[PDB]
Amino acid sequence: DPEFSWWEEKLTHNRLEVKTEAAAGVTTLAVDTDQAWACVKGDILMVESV
Amino acid sequence: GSLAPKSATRNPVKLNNFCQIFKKSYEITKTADATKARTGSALANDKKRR
Repeated sequence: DPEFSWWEEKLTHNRLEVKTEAAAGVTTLAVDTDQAWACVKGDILMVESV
Repeated sequence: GSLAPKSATRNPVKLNNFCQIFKKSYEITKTADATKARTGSALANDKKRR
């Protein structure tokens, strides 16, 4: 055909940003829109540093 | 005891007709010929229709 197409896919980290400050002892965190869908039960998340 | 009568005669009737030229044409671009499409090749379908 005079018009042709292709598909590309990237592999990326599972990175979340906490919008609302949470103190120690809080079991619920607020993240950016639709970011929590990637995570499921059993994932291990760790706070990152500069 | 008389003479022979005068003669008479007639002629046929002529009829005639003409011949007529007929033409039907088909056309396709070379790009569309190389392009693969569903419903088969366009050139063959056009030939059938015409």
